[PDB]
Amino acid sequence: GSAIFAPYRTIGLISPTGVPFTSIPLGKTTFQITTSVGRALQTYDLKRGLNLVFVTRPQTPSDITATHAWKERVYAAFGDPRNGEPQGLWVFQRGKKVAELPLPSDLDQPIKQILIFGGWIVACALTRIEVWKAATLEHYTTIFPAASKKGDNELTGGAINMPTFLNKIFVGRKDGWVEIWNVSTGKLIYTLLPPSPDCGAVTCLQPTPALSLLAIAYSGGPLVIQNVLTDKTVLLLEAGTDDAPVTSISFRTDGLGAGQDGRKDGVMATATSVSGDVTFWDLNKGGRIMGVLRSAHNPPSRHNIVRGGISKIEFLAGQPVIVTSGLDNSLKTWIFDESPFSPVPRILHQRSGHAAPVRCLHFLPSDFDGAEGGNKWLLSGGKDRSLWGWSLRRDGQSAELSQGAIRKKARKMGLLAGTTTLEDLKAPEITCIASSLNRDGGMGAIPGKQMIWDKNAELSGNTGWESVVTAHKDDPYARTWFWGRRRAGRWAFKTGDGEPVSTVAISSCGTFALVGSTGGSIDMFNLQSGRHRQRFPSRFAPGTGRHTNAVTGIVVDPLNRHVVSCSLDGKVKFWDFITGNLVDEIDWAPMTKIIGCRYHPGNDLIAFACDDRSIRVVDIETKNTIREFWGCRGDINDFCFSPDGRWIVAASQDSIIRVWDLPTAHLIDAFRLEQPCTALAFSHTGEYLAGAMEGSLGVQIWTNRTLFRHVPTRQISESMMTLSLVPRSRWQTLLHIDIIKARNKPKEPPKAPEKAPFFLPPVGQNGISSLIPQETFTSKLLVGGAKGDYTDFIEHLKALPPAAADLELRSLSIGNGDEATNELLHFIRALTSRLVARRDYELTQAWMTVFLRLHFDLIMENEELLQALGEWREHQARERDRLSELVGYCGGVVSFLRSPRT
Amino acid sequence: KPKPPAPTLTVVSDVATVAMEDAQPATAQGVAGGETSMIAPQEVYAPSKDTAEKGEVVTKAGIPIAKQEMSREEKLRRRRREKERIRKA
Amino acid sequence: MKTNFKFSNLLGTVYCRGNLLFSPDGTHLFSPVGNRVTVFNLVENKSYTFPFAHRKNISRIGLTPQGNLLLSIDEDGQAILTNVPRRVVLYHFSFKSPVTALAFSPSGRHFVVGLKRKIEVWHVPSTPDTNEDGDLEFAPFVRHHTHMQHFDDVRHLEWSSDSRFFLSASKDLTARIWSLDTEEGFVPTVLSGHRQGVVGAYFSKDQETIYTVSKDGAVFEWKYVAKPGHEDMQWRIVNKHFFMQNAATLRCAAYHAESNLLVAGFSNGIFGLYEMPDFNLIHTLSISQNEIDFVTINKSGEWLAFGASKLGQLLVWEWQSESYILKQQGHFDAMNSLVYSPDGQRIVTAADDGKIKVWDVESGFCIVTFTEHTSGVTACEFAKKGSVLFTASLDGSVRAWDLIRYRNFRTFTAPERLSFTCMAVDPSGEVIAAGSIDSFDIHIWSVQTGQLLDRLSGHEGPVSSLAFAPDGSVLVSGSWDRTARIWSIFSRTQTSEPLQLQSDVLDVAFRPDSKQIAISTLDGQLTFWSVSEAQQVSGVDGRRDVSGGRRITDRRTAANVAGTKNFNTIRYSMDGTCLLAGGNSKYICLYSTTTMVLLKKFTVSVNLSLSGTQEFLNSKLMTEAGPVGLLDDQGEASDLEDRIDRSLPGSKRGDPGARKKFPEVRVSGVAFSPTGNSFCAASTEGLLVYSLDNTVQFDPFDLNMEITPASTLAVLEKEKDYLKALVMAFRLNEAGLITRVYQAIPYTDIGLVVEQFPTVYVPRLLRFVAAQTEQSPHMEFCLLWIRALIDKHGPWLAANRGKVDVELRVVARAVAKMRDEIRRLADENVYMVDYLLNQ
Amino acid sequence: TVQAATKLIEQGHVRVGVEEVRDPAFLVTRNMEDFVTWTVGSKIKQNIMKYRDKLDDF
Amino acid sequence: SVQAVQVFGKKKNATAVARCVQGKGLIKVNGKPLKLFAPEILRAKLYEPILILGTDKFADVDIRIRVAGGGHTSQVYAVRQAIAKSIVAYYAKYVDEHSKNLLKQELIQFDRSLLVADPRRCEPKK
Repeated sequence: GSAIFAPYRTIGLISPTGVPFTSIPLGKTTFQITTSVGRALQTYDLKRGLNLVFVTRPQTPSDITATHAWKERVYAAFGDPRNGEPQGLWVFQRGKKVAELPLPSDLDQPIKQILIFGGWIVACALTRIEVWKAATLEHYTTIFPAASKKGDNELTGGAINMPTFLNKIFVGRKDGWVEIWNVSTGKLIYTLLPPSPDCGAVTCLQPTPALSLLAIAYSGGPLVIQNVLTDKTVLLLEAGTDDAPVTSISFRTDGLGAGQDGRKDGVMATATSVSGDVTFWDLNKGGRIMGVLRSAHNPPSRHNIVRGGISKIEFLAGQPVIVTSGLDNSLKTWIFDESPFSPVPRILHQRSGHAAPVRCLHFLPSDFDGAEGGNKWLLSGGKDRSLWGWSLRRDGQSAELSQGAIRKKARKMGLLAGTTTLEDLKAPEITCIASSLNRDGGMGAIPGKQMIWDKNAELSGNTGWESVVTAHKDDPYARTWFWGRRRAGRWAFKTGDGEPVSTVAISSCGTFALVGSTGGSIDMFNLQSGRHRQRFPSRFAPGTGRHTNAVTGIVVDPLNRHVVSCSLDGKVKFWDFITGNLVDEIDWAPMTKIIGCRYHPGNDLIAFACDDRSIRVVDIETKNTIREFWGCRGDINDFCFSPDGRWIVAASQDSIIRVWDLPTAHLIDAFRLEQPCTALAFSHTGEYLAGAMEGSLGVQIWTNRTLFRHVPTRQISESMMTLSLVPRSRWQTLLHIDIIKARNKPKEPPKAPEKAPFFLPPVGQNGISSLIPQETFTSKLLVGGAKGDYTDFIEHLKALPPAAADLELRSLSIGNGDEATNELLHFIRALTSRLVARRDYELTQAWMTVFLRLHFDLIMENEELLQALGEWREHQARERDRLSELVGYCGGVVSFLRSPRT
Repeated sequence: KPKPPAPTLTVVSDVATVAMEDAQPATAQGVAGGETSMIAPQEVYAPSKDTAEKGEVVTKAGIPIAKQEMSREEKLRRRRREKERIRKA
Repeated sequence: MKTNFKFSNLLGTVYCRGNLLFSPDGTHLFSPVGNRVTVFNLVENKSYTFPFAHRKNISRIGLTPQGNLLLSIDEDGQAILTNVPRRVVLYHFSFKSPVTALAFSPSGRHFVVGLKRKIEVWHVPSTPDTNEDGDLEFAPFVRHHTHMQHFDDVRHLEWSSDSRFFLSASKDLTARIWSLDTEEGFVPTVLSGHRQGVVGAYFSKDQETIYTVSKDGAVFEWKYVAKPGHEDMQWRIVNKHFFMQNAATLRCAAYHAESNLLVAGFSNGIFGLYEMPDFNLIHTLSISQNEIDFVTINKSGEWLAFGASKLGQLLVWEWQSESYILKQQGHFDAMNSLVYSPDGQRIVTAADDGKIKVWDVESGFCIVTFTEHTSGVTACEFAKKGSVLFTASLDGSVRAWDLIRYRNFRTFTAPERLSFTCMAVDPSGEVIAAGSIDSFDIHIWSVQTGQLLDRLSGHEGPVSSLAFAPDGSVLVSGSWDRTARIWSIFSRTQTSEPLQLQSDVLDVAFRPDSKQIAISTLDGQLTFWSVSEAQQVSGVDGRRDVSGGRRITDRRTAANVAGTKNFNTIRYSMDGTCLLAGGNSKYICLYSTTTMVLLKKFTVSVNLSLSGTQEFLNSKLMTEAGPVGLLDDQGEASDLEDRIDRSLPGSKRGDPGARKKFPEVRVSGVAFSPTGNSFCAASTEGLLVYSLDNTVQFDPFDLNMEITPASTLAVLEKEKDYLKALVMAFRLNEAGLITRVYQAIPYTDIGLVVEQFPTVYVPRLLRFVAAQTEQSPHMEFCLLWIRALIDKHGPWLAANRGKVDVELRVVARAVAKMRDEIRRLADENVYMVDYLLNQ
Repeated sequence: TVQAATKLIEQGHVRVGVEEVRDPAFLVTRNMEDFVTWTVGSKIKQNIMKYRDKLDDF
Repeated sequence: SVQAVQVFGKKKNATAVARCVQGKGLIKVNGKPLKLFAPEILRAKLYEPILILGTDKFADVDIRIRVAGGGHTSQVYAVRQAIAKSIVAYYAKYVDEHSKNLLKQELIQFDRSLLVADPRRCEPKK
């Protein structure tokens, strides 16, 4: 593990895996939709949008491969033991593990699906069914289907129950057989054979809303619906191509929706895994088709990077809505309209994410001190050409910054039916992003609708213009985005050199957007008017400072004084802002080749990542490098600062993330990942670090453990008169405790009754206050005077409340008439010892002040302690002459130097 | 328009300023602050003719000088100064 | 200077609506102030404020009986729990209903919470502070049970002493007893029979008698005795007795079970405490005129803490000594103005309640409340001397207080009756100028004479802002005739040079080195003029930078709202390099006066119970009858004094009726600290003190590559080159390392180090030794440091005097602390000892 | 008319002195009747200046 | 639809209306060009805002000025005030506020009377 960063949650991830979701009806108004993160499950509610209700903890040690949702509990089976990984089945409830299932010892197979009914939970693994009893959660028996060939034993499809059939599961085989198994006595009771046996493998099977009719879907293409006690085919439908087998089927249990009028029942939706379109059948006359909803999710392509397919279809119980979940990190629910007849439905809810790995990350700058803070909005640019704004606070308020009517354009083109793709209809993949919400206008940024990426300023100045500037992969324009409206901005700035953009930056004031080409040219644009203002260099010698190679990492000072711009080949150049001329260069040309830079405002420090696998931190004010870091064994993928400035975190291509303490110039931690990290972004306050991995779609949030618990990690790795500590308040009211209690008495007295309660009940620790520290102050003082050291009595008297201190200083007495039995002489000698030792000057003077104030008569009439007062006066006079000369000299000379002209 | 100003008198005591302070566990002043007695020495005692002795007078300087030890020239000059104040009024 | 301002403590209000708490030790008092929670340390006079901020006002505070975890509930049930030793925000979690009761278990493992009818007992989450190998979970709270066996609002929840049962006191007149787990001889019984609903049901020490205190003023005992026909016993009632507070209903009662005493606070503000099991009235008194809202008791039992919500009115009462521990009052009106003291230890604010009060910056308590004004107090000001305070107000009088004797030695009025709204005073302290809205003349009195010097005139409108120049030569007035005036009064010719502007002048401020002046107009623009040659040298158009708005009752978009687009008050830094500007809006701007850019913008409040804190209100809160925070909901109140609307129609500036539902956000006064490194602003929520964050941020000065803390301690301990080590530590700028080397070099080599020290690091060193004198117990060491510094670099500081004024001021107040704290005592002791030795 | 005046001070064009007034019940005394006027960026003020042909756009 | 900004300029009794629209770069005073309308020595007072701001700011605008009243000197001061305030108001409304602030800063750094007319009241030494 690590010593700093502890894992929190993979955000931006709703349905990335082949594991289908599971829907459970809550009551008469809600549905819980439970999908699989891959290491956890997410349950959303349907009436409340699709906002996240529960996510499952703790993270399971392997990948979840099956799920089901019974009454409250969610059963999740994980682990494919054929490659290393441990396996199990866990019962969660409200996102916490409440039970575990005892798997059998001889289970060396992945576990494909779970099915709960009667009092039995049933797990179809691959060629084997393990059945538990649910009331006690105990193992019952194990169903072993048998075959003559090696292939035909495989239990593809699954098992399902018919609703009014007692204790019977219906399994599908790799051969065309659907075998009924009585799960009480573990007995094969019937088998039903495929019709026209060219169709080979049972791909799925689903119970109809009719009684004892099952819908079997074969790999050769046919859907049959069959009486499973008569073994007689009710309908036969050529529902699939031999290359596109029907994989998920679901029936509408509403009671209407077919027959070209919408008032007849019998609708079935179906989907294949190789397509992204669902198909609706009216089963009434012969089972005709009525509509095909095309491109409900992304169609999967083996050549493309964007994932796709449809993992599951589910009509909800007795409702028009259909919940479909695809492999392209997306969950949609569609609804059939009532009053016009819609053969295909219209979308009502949708959540989505990136359909590809995340390329770049950027935590948004802090809303100045507001409720957003620095740590709410992440901005993730993916490899599927989309820029998402994730919210770490609630996972339902995250939405894609829209580039226009992309789905309307793709439907008015032929991009949804079957030329380019819907991803190719967008701007190219995002290289880097930089944003500043000093002029983000919120929702009303520029009222009305504006053009997008064009290639009136009183209203822009009143409300607010663009906020995010974005350098894309191989395009010469650097696009701009409204942030507060969540849409694409109205400008698109060309480089000037014509070469594609390499880096981009925005000013701290939110006005200027600086683009930097891969050819060398750096241009500055005003974002309100979208106009080219200053070119670097304009047209050392003025007019000639142009880079010879690509420009990676420009950044602007927050005072708008300098812009520091970094070449690929070699040098770093500080330009003047308003002039556009070169001020100062630093050349690491023959030895480095800098691949990036990060800047820390509020610290005036720049960190450059070079191609020698090193990070050089330079102070921009003194223009010399101050810290070089040599730790990487691969190219630096992404690196970032801490908001304190005290660390710099770098994720290299070797899949090790290293943290460097910048004041100590040392390593702190270096933790190894399972996959190399592609992007890092620390939040603008110190809790969250976010890493976008390689291969994983959706980012990984780590917390910062040092903010909560102190970690002692500094391990460089490779693989005189003094005062006291006593509070001023305590001793300064010991010196003044008469008038302070006199002001603390109320003006009118409390109205105590005539029959007043004598002997009030005792409060405090044993009759006295609870502030007096528990184990005879006179015994302390006299044994300290019998010995030489009064340190015990002084360290006891220091830690007293002022009322008890005035009490133990008023209760001193002469007593018997000996020198060893009186407290006054020993108190004076104790203060004399403290004046000799030079330890507690202010407390000694305060104690002596109140002591002389309330004991002057005895010390005036007695002569046995005037010698002690004389010795105290000798030491006090020496120390006060020295200290009063000191403090009077400093006070008078400082008062002179503050105003020497009178 | 606020109100016509009508005379209001406030009776201050001889307690310290930490009696005018609000109720809190300890004072905000130091140890030097807290002995300031909220009325000046001019209100504790001011030498004047109404609080002088019988034989003596007090001057404008606040110093008791007796009429017996005062000479004739200083008596004449003090009569002239009091008559000058009476003429001014 | 470095403009890196985080949020330090809130100040100026001591209590708002919510629950009060004590520490388990008994010293710290946790009180909610709007949407934050202050901690008042009472054993040493200190205070701080937790760094969180709720979106609405605090409803509840709970505290784990170990002491470490605090759990604060806002309205609408959003909860934040936080670690009190390391003041850091730990978890956010939303109870979906408004929490109306909350109680942690004394074992520490559970906490129960009453959302209106529900009763949920939750587990207390495992925290990174308590586990060794642990981290933040996602959803840390695990619900244990929910009980809806109940019919109305759950008003109170009280655990047992063995933490196995708890009591829920209700609004449906029935207290109930619940368990944690299923016990053997228990049924979850109800305790019926009251008249106006239970305020609180409490256990005894040996959990046999349980007491119920109801709203009508009656407390009943409940015992498990047999039914009167005699296995068969019933929780029935043994005796009942009544508080005879005549025309009031009790609002909050508490019960200390270890010492057996019950305190009850009533609607007429007179609380009473009673030794309960025989019911002897210990005493009773009237702490407040309005009412008492929340009572808590010490764990020791010797202190009580009361809070009234309608005013500030937080007070701790020590009952056996019969005296207040503290009796504190926040402003219950709009804070009109504020000024720091020229020392910088205490600030003084003046509100429209009629009172002015002097808060101490440390410990957060008001130390004196001057109450001679009979109307709302406008601007208050100090002199250069810092001992005299001059305050103007709408009752027509500029009063003049002396802060070493606490009495107004002067009061000034105009002969025709005016109502002064702004004032300035010469830094000599001898001339007061003041200006009003009724007449356009600007009045000038003398402090040492008392009578009116002059009525200056030349303004064609009411004069809005006055400022005397800090050297003392020039008054500047700014008025709604779109004009400003450079009045030269003190010369033999009395002259007036006008500065013609574009709109009405709202604020006037000087640079400390007096050559420059910034005047803020009604367009929203700041104009930086020169005072010698009266020409504008600089300007900021700052409408967009401050425009954050859309109140309720505002039918414009927040971008089109005019009125929250100007700067009502502006103040220079004590450096003189950065303005700070605040108006009737959510944002405080911090401008640079040379480079003319906005360095940093702040947001005063996240609090959504105030009105103008977000510029885009959501359409969920708009019904078909206007917004949802606009319907008059006074009629759904149980109490008549809450139902009565004694409000006047159309009263913007204060009325004693003061409906005050959803008040606006406005910054009515800002001030920088004279010691530097802080400013503060009087909002409507309180008095927010912002300060620089230097300990939580690495920021080197001019660093090399071979300079680490290891190398600094190496050249300290091995090489023993003290000047090199100290310059390296000040160059690294890490306060722990600087403290380590500063204490490590010896007091005979102080002189050599200071003689060879650099003058670029001299002012940072002076500020550091001033802080070390004011904080560390190494007083003679730091005074030798200060003496060597001023004796070596004497002529340089006196030659500069403007670049080093704040360093000299903080050194001066450090030696003022050491001059007033120890040497007066030493001198008085040696003279008393000399007299007693001379008999 | 008083109807148009209540509409204009609900839309917020009218300040009294230096502060904008959104409440149509604010009792204007005899010496604040000399200070009630339009707000800063008022479209009604631009309409009056455009009628009088003194529309200064600065 | 059209970009048009009307700005006034003032002196003792000489007033100037300047309407600034989107154009090719001409400046006309009373229908005659700016290089014609003045006394021959006060044209350097007229060309002051153009030479402060540079000609690149005036490359896009067309300004039409009418003057009435005053004498030659008062009319020249009114024309230069109308020119300066007119280009600042056009850059306020139709291009960026940063350019408006830059133009205002350059003009105020030269002479404040190009933007704010200061009338001569009567207040001698009382």
